[PDB]
Amino acid sequence: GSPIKVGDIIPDVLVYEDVPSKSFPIHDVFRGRKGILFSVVGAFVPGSNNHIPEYLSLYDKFKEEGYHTIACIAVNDPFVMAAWGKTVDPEHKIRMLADMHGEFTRALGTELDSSKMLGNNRSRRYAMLIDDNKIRSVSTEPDITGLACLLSIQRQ
Amino acid sequence: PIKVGDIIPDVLVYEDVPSKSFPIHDVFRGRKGILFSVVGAFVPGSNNHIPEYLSLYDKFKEEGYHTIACIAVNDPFVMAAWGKTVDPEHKIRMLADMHGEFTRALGTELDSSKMLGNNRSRRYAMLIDDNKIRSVSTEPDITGLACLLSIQRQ
Repeated sequence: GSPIKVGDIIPDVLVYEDVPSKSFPIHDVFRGRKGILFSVVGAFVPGSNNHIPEYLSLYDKFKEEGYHTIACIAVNDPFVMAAWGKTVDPEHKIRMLADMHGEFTRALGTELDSSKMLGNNRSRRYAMLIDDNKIRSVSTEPDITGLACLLSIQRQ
Repeated sequence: PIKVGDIIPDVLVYEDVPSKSFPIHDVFRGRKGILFSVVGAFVPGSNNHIPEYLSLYDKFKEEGYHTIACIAVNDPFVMAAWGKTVDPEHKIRMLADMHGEFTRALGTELDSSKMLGNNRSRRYAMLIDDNKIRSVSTEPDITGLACLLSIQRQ
């Protein structure tokens, strides 16, 4: 995947949620609306819950601006992803998207060289603002906090 | 496939964190134990039998089978977190065959890439004595009770 860029349409690939039989194009999540898409290296991987608490705390602020649709994506199977999501987000404010084959991550160009540590290649951390499947803003470490996310929204 | 009397594959597995790895032979060296697989942490069915093993744990110990290990093709962070939810007292060793190396060597790989992203392990339960297989069982004979009965047939 080439360097991501504002104005680009996100890769139109299938992701999974809850169970392997429930898959759908990621475009379904952001079609006709604004939202936030951010990644973690993996469910239960240290660091994966570093930012979720701030996203959750800012939910009504995101919602004020039409960004109540928030999705977390990781290269995991959906059983693991869903179980993890319930532990970090009991009110289910965040859609937990399992990029199970790493297809979205590869298409986006955000593969991590993590096979030695985790068995396969996971995603690097990013956070993006999306509008009808187009990228409005892109951030990477260290600008991947909840706050970082809100300020970008407000600049609009 | 796997046969009684064969030695289990001498490969690394992981436990808790990626930096904690060891030959799986360390788990059963010089002792009796139980090794059983699940398709994955949090996969439906993966907690069908753990409650049975835990209920029979003291009986297994009376029989000299103190070492009980669950193995899955998962990273160790996920495996350990899952283990804590199904076995909070940590009676069972939770082994992460993260690369699927043990599973492939044993010949128990499942064609599961479309359902789960990669190839996982078929379900089995084995009795081990100093890394030698003394009994092997596959579905549906992978309950706690089946394990106890296998032990008592030894």
